[PDB]
Amino acid sequence: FRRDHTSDQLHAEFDGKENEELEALNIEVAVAGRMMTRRIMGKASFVTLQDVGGRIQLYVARDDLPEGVYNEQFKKWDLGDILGAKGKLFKTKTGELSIHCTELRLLTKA
Repeated sequence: FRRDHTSDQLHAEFDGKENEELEALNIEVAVAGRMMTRRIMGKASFVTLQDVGGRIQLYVARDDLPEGVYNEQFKKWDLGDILGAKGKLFKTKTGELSIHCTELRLLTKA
């Protein structure tokens, strides 16, 4: 659980599997850091987050647990501080590596 978190092991694993499966094992990753892109349409949006500057994309969604401290919240992140977060790893094109932004511990760095 670290930063657009760990997965050396699932790319080795996740990569191939069926949904059910993808899940069965599922890791909800993210963490910290910061970024710059939003992909809004009012509610549940898609964002692109990283750290130092080499991002991955997330899926800020208010579909099941219809949270906020969202994409906007994301819009809001600054510095001094930083994010702590988790989204699920899920199907971008096949069923791997994109984040599905759901629970964030987004404030501090420190």
